[PDB]
Amino acid sequence: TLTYDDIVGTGLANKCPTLDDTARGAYPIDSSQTYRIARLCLQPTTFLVKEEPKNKRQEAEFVPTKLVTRETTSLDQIQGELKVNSDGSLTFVEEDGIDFQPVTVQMAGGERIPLLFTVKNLVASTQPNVTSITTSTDFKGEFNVPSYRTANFLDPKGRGLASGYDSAIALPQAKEEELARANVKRFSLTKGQISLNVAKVDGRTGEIAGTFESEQLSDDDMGAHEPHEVKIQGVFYASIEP
Amino acid sequence: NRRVQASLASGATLEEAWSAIPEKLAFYDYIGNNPAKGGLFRTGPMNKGDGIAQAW
Amino acid sequence: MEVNQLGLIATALFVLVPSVFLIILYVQTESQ
Amino acid sequence: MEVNQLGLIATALFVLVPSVFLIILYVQTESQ
Amino acid sequence: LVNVVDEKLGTAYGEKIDLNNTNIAAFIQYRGLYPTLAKLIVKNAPYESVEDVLNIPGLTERQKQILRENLEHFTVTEVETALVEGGDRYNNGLYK
Amino acid sequence: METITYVFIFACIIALFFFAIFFREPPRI
Amino acid sequence: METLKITVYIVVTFFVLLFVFGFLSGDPARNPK
Amino acid sequence: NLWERFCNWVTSTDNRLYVGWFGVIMIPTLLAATICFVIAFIAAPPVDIDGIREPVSGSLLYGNNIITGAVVPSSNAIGLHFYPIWEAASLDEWLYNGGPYQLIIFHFLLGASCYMGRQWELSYRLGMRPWICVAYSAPLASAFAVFLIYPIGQGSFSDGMPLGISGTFNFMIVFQAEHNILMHPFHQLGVAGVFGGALFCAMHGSLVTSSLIRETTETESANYGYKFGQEEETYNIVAAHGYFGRLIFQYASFNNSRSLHFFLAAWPVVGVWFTALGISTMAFNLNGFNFNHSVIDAKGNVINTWADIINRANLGMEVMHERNAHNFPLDLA
Amino acid sequence: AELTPEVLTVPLNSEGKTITLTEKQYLEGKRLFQYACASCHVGGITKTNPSLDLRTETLALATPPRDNIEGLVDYMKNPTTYDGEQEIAEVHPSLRSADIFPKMRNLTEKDLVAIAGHILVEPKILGDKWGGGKVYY
Ligand code: CLA
Ligand code: CLA
Ligand code: CLA
Ligand code: CLA
Ligand SMILES: CC(C)=CCC/C(C)=C/CC/C(C)=C/CC/C(C)=C/CC/C(C)=C/CC/C(C)=C/CC/C(C)=C/CC/C(C)=C/CC/C(C)=C/CC1=CC(=O)C(C)=C(C)C1=O
Ligand SMILES: CCCCCCCCCCCCCCCC(=O)OC[C@H](CO[C@@H]1O[C@H](CS(=O)(=O)O)[C@@H](O)[C@H](O)[C@H]1O)OC(=O)CCCCCCCCCCCCCCC
Ligand SMILES: CCCCCCCCCCCCCCCC(=O)OC[C@H](COP(=O)(O)OC[C@@H](O)CO)OC(=O)CCCCCCCCCCCCCCC
Ligand code: HEC
Ligand SMILES: CC1=C(/C=C/C(C)=C/C=C/C(C)=C/C=C/C=C(C)/C=C/C=C(C)/C=C/C2=C(C)CCCC2(C)C)C(C)(C)CCC1
Ligand code: OEX
Ligand SMILES: [Cl-]
Ligand SMILES: [Cl-]
Repeated sequence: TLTYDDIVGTGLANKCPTLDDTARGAYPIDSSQTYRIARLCLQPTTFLVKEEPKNKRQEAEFVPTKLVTRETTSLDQIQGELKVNSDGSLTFVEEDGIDFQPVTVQMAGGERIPLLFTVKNLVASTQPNVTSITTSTDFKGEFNVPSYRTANFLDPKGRGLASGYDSAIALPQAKEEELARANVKRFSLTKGQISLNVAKVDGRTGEIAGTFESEQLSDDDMGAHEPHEVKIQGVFYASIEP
Repeated sequence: NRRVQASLASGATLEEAWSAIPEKLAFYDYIGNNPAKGGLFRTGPMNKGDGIAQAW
Repeated sequence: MEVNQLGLIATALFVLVPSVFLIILYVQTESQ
Repeated sequence: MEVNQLGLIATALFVLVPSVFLIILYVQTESQ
Repeated sequence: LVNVVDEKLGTAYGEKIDLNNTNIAAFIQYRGLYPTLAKLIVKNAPYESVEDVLNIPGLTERQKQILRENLEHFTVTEVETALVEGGDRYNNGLYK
Repeated sequence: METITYVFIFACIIALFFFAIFFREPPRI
Repeated sequence: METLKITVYIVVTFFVLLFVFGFLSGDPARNPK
Repeated sequence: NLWERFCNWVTSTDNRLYVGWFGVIMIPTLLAATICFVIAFIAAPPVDIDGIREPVSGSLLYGNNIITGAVVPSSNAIGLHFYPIWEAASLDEWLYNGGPYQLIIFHFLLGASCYMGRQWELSYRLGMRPWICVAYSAPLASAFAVFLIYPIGQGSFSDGMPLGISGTFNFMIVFQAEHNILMHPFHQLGVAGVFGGALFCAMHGSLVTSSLIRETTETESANYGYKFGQEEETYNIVAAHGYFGRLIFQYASFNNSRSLHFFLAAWPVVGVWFTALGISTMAFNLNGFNFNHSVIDAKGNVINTWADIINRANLGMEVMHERNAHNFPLDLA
Repeated sequence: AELTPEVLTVPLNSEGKTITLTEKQYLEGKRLFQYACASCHVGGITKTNPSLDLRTETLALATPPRDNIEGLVDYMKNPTTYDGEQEIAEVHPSLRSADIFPKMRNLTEKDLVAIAGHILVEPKILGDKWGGGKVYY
């Protein structure tokens, strides 16, 4: 068993728990019981940002980016209710935990894309009739993506939503109709999509693991500009408890 | 025109044939990219003249 | 008139740089 | 950055004119 | 482009304690609301009406009548995302 | 163009250092 | 990056060794008198 | 006897610029810090100094001039952690987190420390007295205070003085709001050291120039009255002392040139030594005098002084500095 | 302006009864407040919980009422939350927990009255400065 002093500064603290190759079993789901997820963990390994196309109007592609905010990207200790609904399908309802991480990635050209990698208020369901969580079980649902900055955040000129100025004080007699998008701050709240694909199951412990893929929007700088389409891939780990 | 006629021969509509033409190819067929249309004291890039090409 | 904004410095440097060159050579010729 | 259009020419003359004045004085001294 | 926070000051939120948005620290301005009932109110938020605060599970008859004595100081507007996110209801970043 | 101006002046100063050191007026006793 | 780290480490060591061995090479004797 | 040839050239007194063994370390480090500084000051991307994902632009190509330009300190997320290039996954990450800052100041502090030692070395090779380096310790300690010692006490290189003109001012203003450096007797000794230094510099300069013995005419510079390496002194200290001794009183003037010049070295060096230690001691939060609400009337009302007005100004910097970096009411880090 | 007896006159209980403190008594309550309270309660605020201050208006709306000597002395013996729903002597200095808060050991009954008085007298002198914060510095 490893301790904190064995892990500190190594980067393993940002790594989700894994299961060995011999964990391809199945965890039975009994409709008579109540189930929960005691620990959900999401570790991103790749960040894709959709290029904003020229004017070609043909399919826009997701380009690879480079992480510059280091090993601070993993979600963990996410717990929630695992309900067995009428048609046998399972559904996870996210409740609490470290369900968000601010992440900044850099695109080719030098452009930096800050984003709030999150799964807040996630409601992910499975196909009907899931007697057991197998290595082919998929979880698909939606989550809420709140603003990157909260309401108290102040820009370099002291403007903000719940605080700060409401104009460009450095330009006392400038027409404010042009700077309206920069003077008036807006709090964003968009929806995200994610698919959790199970590949490993330990039926004795209730531990599952696999890969996930989420699609969300990046930072809009409190309405200052248009966000980007971001795709996040990686692995996940979850433990089921009755 | 050869690429369009070949498309019409394969059984494509007029809207389909011209849509199969690459924007990069049509852009070459524009006198604004002709190097013999400038001026001695018309300085800078070509985008300073006709502008930055956005779409066909 | 909307003229070339770099036209001013280009004209000024076009005058100053070679003119100074000749002034430098002349003054140091008289002092010999 | 939307800077002053005279910033370039004012800075260029501020360097060139008095520095030229010095260069001229120097060359006519070594020639003496 | 309108500042929703400023715009919400023009509603009942700017007059009374909004049970769906107002920071928990405002419950101190009245007797016997902080921090017990204050925690309960925010936790069970939002409410479609002010009187819905009386149907919180686990309330004693003493607690119910304290809430009744302060219904006139309470109000309910639409939940504002900018006031409820980031756990601002428990800590809006304002101290002294 | 502002950058070019700033760098140009800085470059001239460094150049001036080189001439004021290695091509100075030699002090004689 | 590993290549860079090794390179700098070798470079630093080289110069530090020059400093130590240099001053150990009878430095007090190196004076006009 | 081959390594001996290298040692002789290193310690050679016939080089245009003295190398020396201190220089063996000084030259590479200073070149490293300088080259990185020039590049970063011009073309470096924004840096998240406060470690709150709020990058601060410091280079010319990113919208700065000479006055506003700076090399931005490393991230607060880093703290006192050693952050070389090979500790980053990429140069992009390294630049985002304020990598160049640590690389420069560390090579610089090393180079500068060797510079001081290099001063002793040449003086030993020439048969001089070796205390000129001791005088250079005064500004070197000052650099160590704002680049190394203060970040240590505070726990982050993000609270180090930025490599820029405006960034320097930012360092001074935030410092006053947290340490009240103005009301600290060590900065006050520093002010007395640099004001007095400038005074005495102007003073010594004027008195010697005034007592210059006529060797030239009116149609030529007075400087040509002195020849390099001449046996005779170019001025008359007797006349100079006669003047300054009557400007005040004779016993307030120096008749000893060695004693006078020593004072010229002692006063600003000692003064800067204290203001260096000022930053170094305030790094561990031993702050300036606090006389807020010190004067109280009979009833109990606070009778404000000039100190309370200074406090109001300090409050203004405090509540505004790093407007997004604080989540708790007390500013400790 | 002086420290008049009417300024030093503070409410005793919750039914109108009052008491006029002496000047030395106030100076004692000031010294004892700096001794065992100032660490968290400088200027009438609360560093470890800025939501609650030592303002008379705030103390009055507390449960039980703390805008009197009888109320404050009881709080210094058995402190509770603002609604008095639970006892917090385990995390707040008091006679009940003077074992874990050693500075409350040598505090006599007389010492508690002086401290309670100073808490009531000070806002009558400083006004909104008491419990105001850095805004009123
Ligand atoms: C072989 C040389 C050459 C060529 C073919 C180009 C070509 C180009 N340059 Mg480049 N450039 C060059 C050298 C060259 N450059 C050099 C040496 C420099 C360093 C100073 C630059 C600096 C430079 C910049 C800064 C820029 C370009 C740009 C350009 C583009 C536009 C040029 C333009 O409008 O010119 C205009 C040409 C003229 C107006 C003709 C000048 C004719 C002179 C004045 C005649 C002089 C007559 C003489 C005084 C009389 C003698 C009399 C006798 C009795 C002695 C083009 C791609 C531009 C661009 O698009 O950048 C993205 C741009 O911004 N160039
Ligand atoms: C004079 C040579 C010199 C010196 C002293 C330094 C010193 C430094 N460089 Mg620099 N550097 C140099 C040349 C030098 N550099 C050159 C020429 C280049 C161009 C290739 C670079 C390129 C470079 C880069 C790219 C980086 C540095 C960085 C560093 C730092 C970490 C180096 C390290 O980990 O060393 C490890 C070395 C050792 C452990 C030495 C082992 C052997 C000795 C003998 C052990 C005993 C040492 C002990 C102190 C006693 C010494 C003797 C005496 C004083 C008592 C440090 C401030 C890094 C930095 O700034 O990070 C923030 C960084 O990223 N340097
Ligand atoms: C009106 C002029 C004036 C005067 C008299 C002073 C005087 C003083 N200033 Mg102030 N100051 C002034 C203007 C002045 N300042 C202005 C305009 C500014 C800018 C806004 C400042 C900014 C400033 C700062 C930032 C600081 C001071 C400080 C000081 C002290 C030390 C100064 C020093 O050592 O200077 C250098 C000069 C000398 C060393 C020469 C000798 C000076 C002394 C004082 C002469 C004493 C004469 C003596 C009484 C005569 C005896 C006669 C007989 C019995 C023998 C001193 C109390 C410092 C302080 O607060 O210290 C506690 C400090 O930190 N000043
Ligand atoms: C009248 C007003 C006044 C005055 C006279 C001073 C005077 C002083 N202040 Mg104070 N200060 C003031 C107002 C004032 N202050 C106010 C109002 C505030 C509040 C905003 C402050 C806040 C403040 C702070 C926070 C600090 C000072 C410091 C200082 C000192 C600065 C000089 C120094 O450190 O030299 C020392 C010399 C150096 C630092 C230079 C080192 C150079 C190295 C060795 C080499 C560099 C080489 C270079 C990179 C390349 C050269 C190239 C070339 C060879 C070609 C000095 C004692 C500083 C101090 O005491 O530092 C110790 C300091 O940190 N002041
Ligand atoms: C209306 C009426 C009544 C009219 C009547 C007028 C009347 C008759 C008056 C007579 C009565 C009378 C005397 C009244 C005066 C009353 C009175 C007390 C006035 C005083 C006013 C006053 C306080 C003035 C200030 C005093 C003052 C200037 C003190 C200065 C102290 C001081 C800073 C000393 C430092 C000096 C010092 C250390 C110098 C060394 C440093 C240095 C760089 C020196 C440079 C240097 C020095 C050399 O030495 C030489 C050699 C050379 C080379 C050289 O580099
Ligand atoms: C109750 C407390 C009791 C005290 C407790 C301790 C307090 C501290 C005591 C410190 C005593 C220091 C004695 C120093 C002697 C000395 O330095 O001699 C060196 C020379 C010798 O003088 C020269 O001396 C010569 C004689 S001799 O050879 O030196 O003996 C002579 O020939 C010549 O004319 C003469 O000028 O002294 C001088 O030149 C006079 C001016 C020197 C001023 C002092 C040095 C600088 C002080 C700090 C300045 C900055 C501080 C402020 C910064 C803002
Ligand atoms: C002819 C004087 C011109 C002075 C102009 C500057 C005045 C500054 C304000 C007063 C300063 C007071 C201190 C004087 C100090 C003092 O006492 O001076 C005295 C000195 C004369 O002294 P002496 O003749 O005794 O000198 C003897 C010689 O041997 C020198 O040591 O006068 C000058 O040096 C004049 C040159 C000043 C040059 C200053 C820099 C000018 C830069 C101009 C840049 C222009 C750019 C244009 C761009 C388009
Ligand atoms: C730091 C451990 C503290 C010290 C020392 C003292 N107090 Fe305090 N007090 C502290 C907190 C965090 C709080 C608020 C928490 C809560 O739920 O009550 C308080 C509160 C009070 C109150 C109540 C104020 C009100 O509005 O009702 C009183 C009357 C009070 N404290 C008194 C008091 C005295 C007299 C102290 C010195 C013996 C003292 N406190 C010290 C934290 C701390
Ligand atoms: C063309 C072009 C351009 C530019 C121009 C310019 C601006 C130029 C400049 C140039 C320059 C302006 C250059 C300069 C140079 C300098 C130098 C080259 C110097 C050097 C020096 C040295 C090398 C020295 C060193 C040293 C030593 C040796 C030791 C001691 C120290 C010292 C430092 C002294 C533009 C952008 C328009 C556009 C593009 C094209
Ligand atoms: O980072 Mn730069 O300045 Ca040192 O104090 Mn705390 O932290 Mn932030 O506030 Mn104030
Ligand atoms: Cl700041
Ligand atoms: Cl904080």
